[PDB]
Amino acid sequence: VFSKEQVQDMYALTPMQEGMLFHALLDQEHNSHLVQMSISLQGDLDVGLFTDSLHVLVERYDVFRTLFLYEKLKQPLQVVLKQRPIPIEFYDLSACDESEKQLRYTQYKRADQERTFHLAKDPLMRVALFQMSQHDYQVIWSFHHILMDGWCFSIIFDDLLAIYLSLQNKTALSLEPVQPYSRFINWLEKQNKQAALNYWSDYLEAYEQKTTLPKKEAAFAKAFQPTQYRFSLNRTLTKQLGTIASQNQVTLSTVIQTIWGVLLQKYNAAHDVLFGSVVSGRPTDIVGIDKMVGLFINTIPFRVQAKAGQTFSELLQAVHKRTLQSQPYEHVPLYDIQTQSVLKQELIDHLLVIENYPLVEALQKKALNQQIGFTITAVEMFEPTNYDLTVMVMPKEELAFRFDYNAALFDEQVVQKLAGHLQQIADCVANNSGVELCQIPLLTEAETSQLLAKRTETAADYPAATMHELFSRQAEKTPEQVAVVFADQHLTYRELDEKSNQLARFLRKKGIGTGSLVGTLLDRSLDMIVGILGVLKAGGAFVPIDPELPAERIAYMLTHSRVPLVVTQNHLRAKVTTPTETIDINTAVIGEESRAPIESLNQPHDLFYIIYTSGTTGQPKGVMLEHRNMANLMHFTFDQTNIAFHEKVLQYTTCSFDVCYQEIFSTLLSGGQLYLITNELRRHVEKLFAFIQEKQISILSLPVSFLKFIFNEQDYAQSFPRCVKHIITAGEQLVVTHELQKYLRQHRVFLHNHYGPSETHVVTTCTMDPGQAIPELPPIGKPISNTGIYILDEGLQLKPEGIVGELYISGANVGRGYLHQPELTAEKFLDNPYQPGERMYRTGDLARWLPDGQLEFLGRIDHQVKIRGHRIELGEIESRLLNHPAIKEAVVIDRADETGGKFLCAYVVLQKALSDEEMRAYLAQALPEYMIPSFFVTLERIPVTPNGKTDRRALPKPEGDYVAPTTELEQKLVAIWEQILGVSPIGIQDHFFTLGGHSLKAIQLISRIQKECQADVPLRVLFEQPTIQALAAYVE
Amino acid sequence: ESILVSIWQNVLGIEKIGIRDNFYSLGGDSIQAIQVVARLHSYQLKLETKDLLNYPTIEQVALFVKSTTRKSDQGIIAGNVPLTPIQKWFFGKNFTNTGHWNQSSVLYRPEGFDPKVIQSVMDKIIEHHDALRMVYQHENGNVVQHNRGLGGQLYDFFSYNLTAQPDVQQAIEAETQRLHSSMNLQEGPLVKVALFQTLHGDHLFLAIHHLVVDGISWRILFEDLATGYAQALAGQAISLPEKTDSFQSWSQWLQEYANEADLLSEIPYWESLESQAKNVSLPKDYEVTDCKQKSVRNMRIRLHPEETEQLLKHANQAYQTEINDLLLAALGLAFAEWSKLAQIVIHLEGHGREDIIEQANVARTVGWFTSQYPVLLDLKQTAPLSDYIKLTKENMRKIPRKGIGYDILKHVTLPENRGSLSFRVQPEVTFNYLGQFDADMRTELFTRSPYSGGNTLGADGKNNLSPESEVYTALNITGLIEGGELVLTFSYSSEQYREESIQQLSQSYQKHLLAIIAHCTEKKEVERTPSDFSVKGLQMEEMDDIFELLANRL
Ligand SMILES: *P(=O)(O)OCC(C)(C)[C@@H](O)C(=O)NCCNC(=O)Cc1ccc(C2=C3CC[C@@H](OC(=O)NCCNC(=O)CCNC(=O)[C@H](O)C(C)(C)COP(*)(=O)O)CCC[C@H]3C(C)=NN2)cc1
Ligand SMILES: Nc1ncnc2c1ncn2[C@@H]1O[C@H](COP(=O)(O)O)[C@@H](O)[C@H]1O
Repeated sequence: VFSKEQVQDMYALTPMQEGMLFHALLDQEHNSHLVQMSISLQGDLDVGLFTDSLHVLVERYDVFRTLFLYEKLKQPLQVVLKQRPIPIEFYDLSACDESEKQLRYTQYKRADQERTFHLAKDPLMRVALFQMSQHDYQVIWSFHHILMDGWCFSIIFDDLLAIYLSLQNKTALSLEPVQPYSRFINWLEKQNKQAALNYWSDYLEAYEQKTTLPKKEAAFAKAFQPTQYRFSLNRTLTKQLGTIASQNQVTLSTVIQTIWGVLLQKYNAAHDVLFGSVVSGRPTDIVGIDKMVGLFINTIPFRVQAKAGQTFSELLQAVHKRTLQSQPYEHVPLYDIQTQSVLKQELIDHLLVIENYPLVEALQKKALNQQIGFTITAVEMFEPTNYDLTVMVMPKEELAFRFDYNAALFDEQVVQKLAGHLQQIADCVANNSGVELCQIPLLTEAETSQLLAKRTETAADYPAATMHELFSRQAEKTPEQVAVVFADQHLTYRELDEKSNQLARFLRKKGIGTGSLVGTLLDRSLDMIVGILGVLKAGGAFVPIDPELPAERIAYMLTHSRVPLVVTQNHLRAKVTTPTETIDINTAVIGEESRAPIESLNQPHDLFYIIYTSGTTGQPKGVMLEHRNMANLMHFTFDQTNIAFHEKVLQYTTCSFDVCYQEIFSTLLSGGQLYLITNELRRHVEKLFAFIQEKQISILSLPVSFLKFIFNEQDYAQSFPRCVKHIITAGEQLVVTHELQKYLRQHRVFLHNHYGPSETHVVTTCTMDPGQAIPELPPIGKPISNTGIYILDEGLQLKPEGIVGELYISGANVGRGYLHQPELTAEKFLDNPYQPGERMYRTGDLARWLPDGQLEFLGRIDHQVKIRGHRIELGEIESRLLNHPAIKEAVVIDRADETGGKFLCAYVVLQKALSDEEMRAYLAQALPEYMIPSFFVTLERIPVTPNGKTDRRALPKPEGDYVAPTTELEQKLVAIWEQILGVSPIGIQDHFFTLGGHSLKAIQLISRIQKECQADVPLRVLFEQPTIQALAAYVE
Repeated sequence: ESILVSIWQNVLGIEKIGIRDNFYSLGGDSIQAIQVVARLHSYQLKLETKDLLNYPTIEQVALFVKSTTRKSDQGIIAGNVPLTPIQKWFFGKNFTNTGHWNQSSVLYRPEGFDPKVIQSVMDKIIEHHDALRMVYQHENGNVVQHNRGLGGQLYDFFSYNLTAQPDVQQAIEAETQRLHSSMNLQEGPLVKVALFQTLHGDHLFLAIHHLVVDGISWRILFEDLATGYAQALAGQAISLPEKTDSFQSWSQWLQEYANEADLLSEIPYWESLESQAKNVSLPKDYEVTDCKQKSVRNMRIRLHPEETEQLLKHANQAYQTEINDLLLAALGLAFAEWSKLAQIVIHLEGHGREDIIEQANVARTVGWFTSQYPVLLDLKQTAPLSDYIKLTKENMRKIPRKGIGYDILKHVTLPENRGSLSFRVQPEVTFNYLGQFDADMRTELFTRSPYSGGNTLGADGKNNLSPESEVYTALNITGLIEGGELVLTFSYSSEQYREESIQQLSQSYQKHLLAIIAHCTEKKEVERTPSDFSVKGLQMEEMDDIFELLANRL
């Protein structure tokens, strides 16, 4: 029975015991919180004196007689009892079968690892002795994490052996007074809390984007399965890292931490990465703290940030200084430091731990120092472990690493590769201290050669003839067939050839040719295809212009092109205000030119085709293809596409955009028939689909906005043509709606998705979908014949599969450069660094290799949103909006306030009016609150360029969060919330951590609840549903 | 420094470490630094490893090496001494004839007390302890203290032979009464000494102006006098213990401390006191507003030796009180019966020296450190004696730093800092409990003169305050233990209270003190109260919750 006499003391919990009490209260899938030192002793051991010495050890240390009381208190307490013996079970197995003994022992030992301590009701140690022979004993000694840092066991076992020796030799205890843990508590209360929180809020200040490592899978279940991998660096590489450290004025722990820093950088995009570092937390200010038994070990954020020009030595200095500046404050609990950060939680998700002295070895050396009758012959330890990953490092003779990781979340190949990269970094750093962080490669030869093989595979041999020579060699095959039809008028291939020969013979009289270029401001007509092919046969490059362009833009394009000659219809002659010769394509003299084939007089290597892009330059700039570039595409398109040959293709893309010519040459050189359609008819879907179905068009090509939106125009989408077999699309991150899903699934149309900068060609990768199954965000697929594709970092270094980087494109598709403003060209176009002799174009796109060998697109490098610590795929929010039955067409953009603070917003067009919440809930079904748009704008129409891309410029500026009503019903929790949080009135649907709560105040909350009412609710509830309404499931 | 080089050598293992080689370049870490510092402190040098790491070169860290113990300045010191709070109180109280406000004792030595020996001892005493040299100049009509050097005239000395008079006691009484009038505070010795010869042995009179001495300072002065006389009788060089931090530096550090925000953190407590003390009052038998010391009378009450031993040994344990807590709770009950007031305020003299400046050691420092603070005793709930003693126990523990702060705020903190503090509650009543007399009779080499006269250290001393000085406190209550008995002294002014009312008050005290000693000795258990446990702000409403939860859990 209890009596008040028995309590020695009470205390408030120290921050570490506060954190570990929270942790122990959180989990119940296991409560493995434990350590199980398992020590093998041979020789002679008086179990009676061992028992006595354990009882004297528990009497000596107040921390072993501590119990933690929290059930109803304002604040957790340590209560220390004056007397509290620990269990000492003893099992003499010396009379048991060697076959039984090891089994019985193992069964017990594994059962003990399951026997959870109750932090109040039970003593927080156990000991068990198994006597296995006349001279063989095995000890199991489980204890709770909350009692002490596991390494403290080296002290406790030393005291225990000293006591045992004193009892065996009947000699007075020599032990010094216990350095009482209350001495540290006093120092923690002496220290100024706010000065340290005001330092850690500064340390984390600019932390824009969270660190990651490539987690295999989402948390579909808590299938946690503790797993390990381990490796070590060679003798020489380790002492080389020691030489680097001792030359740079930093610890070896700093070199190891910087190597892991650079690794996390290269594995992310970032120049600024943060991970957990575990520090002893013992403030050197305390007298005798290196003998103080208790709980000190602390987790601090560790941040490595680099400038682009920074040498590794210059990162060493900076991370060293940042470590010294942190040392005064490393006692602050991470639960408060997290509250100082815009990442209010999940600031850290893996640890790097450095331990110069493991407990084994250190313990395994001890009893060798005393003459007692037994020798400790082996030792083991066990520690259930928190994080999904933890990199232990032991600076042994050979610098040894171990990745404790949850193999439910990291594939073994991921970790194996990660250790390969971690050794390759370490070797690069170790050879030159002064290499730039950009110039350190992660990849071993086995990965380098495997990635480069994707250029050498899918090489192909082609005749590489000129594009009009390919037409001529096709036209001789079936000249009598109808090649092109426009309105209700058509040309045969023969007539197209003859008219092109005539026009080319005429145009050569103007001096057009290899040294020359021709402007083709022609509106859509049969004359347009004849015009193009004739200018091609004239051997100069053709420069098309959309009549619908601004006249100022037309005149700019003409004058910047230095074009001498422009081909137009009569009415367009007023458009050419420039001092340039203007040719009527109808001029009857062309009828007098010799209609037989004109000779081929320019070669496949030469310039071919130029169009003007948008960009960051206020001037549009002209990108120019060589004939070899299109010829290379044609042979691939024939060899490796499911597009049928003798087929009817709808031309759609306007001549200002290269997919127009993907239509034209792919149709003609496949011998198909071009169905042209009048300019404005692109505006009349009710007429487009009528034409397509009534003309029974078999092949179409559609901009990405047409796929997103027009298939949600229910009246017309339910009337969509079904004669089509194949669709081509390019230009924007492709999205397939639930409607487009249902249509493709029913009609089994083959959809082809193509990608390319246009500066090579808008096809240089592709994928195609049989309509059997379709991802919501399809990949951009495989590279194509004689195209090399590389994901590089800013150093032009390859980077491993599954990692994002700059999508460099190489091979026969790479254009010559820019027609004018050629000074930009050397920035974008360069030789393939890994293989001179191929041109390469620096696309502004990020991409990632998928393990299956498809290529993933991640949008422009300029638009990596990284809202409030998190990256966001705007296509996911677009997918969710476009799959809402009420939404026909929608866009999402990173807007910003007039201070420059970025925010998400959505621009939406709907079949009905609905409230903001009637879509916001539809997002909250699936999207985290970092990636639901802050505002929704309703529009009549999304702005599109005639190329079909959405335009960020024409959408209106926004006008005018978690905020919630005080829909009170019972204030009881609100009063509890208000009294604990203090900072604000509390909304009934409001979020405890958004209100500024944190892990420990949650236990203060629940402990208040379970006294202010006869109520209880498991702590996980407040993390599953961090709201007052969450407890509606628990009030009754 | 060579020692630090030697530690680096025999900790980092590398030999021949240069004078400015780098700790991290030599392979140090968070552990080699600990090994250096632990090793280094064996030479009594201290160095926080924060400095060893941050200044990782021998030439740069040596600038942060310190001695583990400061050597307090044992030299001769002089000059301006700022008033301490109790000195400022004294000058602000502005007595008539301030040159006669003293403490004293009469020593006796059977075998004689030869003048030259005791003179040489007092000489060394005043050379050693500096504060006994001060003078108080009244410059510009303010006051400033000058600590004099050894410029001669350390103390006045007189010698007499009383054998010509049979009534030696009357002669020595009248002569010591004479000497008390002679403190030239502006210019002269503040220590007066007289030796009276008699056939039965020599008697030695010491008198010292109270501005420079204190009871602890008397214990020091006596045991130093004993060891000095032992040296003089042995003929060895008179050589007193190492001088602790001199009063000048205490005054300086106090003036510096008086403006720290640390002290101001106490300000809401003393405000919460004064804002409740506003209507505190004490009745008088006659309406009068000043008295002279000749009007004061005192009376004594005693407990028996058995009850005194019970109070000293057994009455504490039942509540973990200390002696002061019981005497003061009894004083509360006494006033609760006698005055029938709802509340009363009592002023207590702490010994000062409250470790306020960590580098300050005053264990051997002569001065007037007596620190005065008010306390409010609650009298509303006297019925459960089990709880009244608990309540009084806890209030005595809520006082910060045992009350040294309050008179700094009244006298030394710069008046913008000291907030709303009104300082206009005055010591109508004061209580103090001395130890045993053993500070006087501390040693056998000499003892208290049987002709002690009116010259005691305590407030029962007749001669040491000038008869014309104003009575600054109406009730002065002091306890002491002598003859194995507790003696309580009540001092009152005959013009403010009449004899019957103090006989009432003193019996209503003895009654409740014996009631408390019985009650707390009979209680055989032990109880404890929130101040025992080391939980900040724990309360009766909470400690008995925790002891309920443990009783339910186990
Ligand atoms: P110099 O730098 O050499 O150091 C000086 C010396 C003298 C060497 C001194 O340090 C020493 O004697 N050495 C001690 C041992 N070696 C060291 O140097 C330090 C060290 C300690 C421990 C290990 C090993 C660890 C790490 C310890 C544990 O780490 C861990 O995962 N933390 C405990 C889990 N508890 C938590 O909940 C985490 C902290 N709380 C939080 O903030 C949580 O995020 C909350 C609770 C959720 C916050 O709530 P809400 O607000 O979010 C256990 C992991 C692994 C062990 C093991 C098994 N090996 N060693 C190594 C070195
Ligand atoms: N099919 C596509 N999917 C994703 N992005 C594309 C696609 N086509 C072009 N782009 C991107 O749009 C830009 C080039 O546009 P354009 O040159 O007008 O085709 C580059 O950022 C390309 O990565």
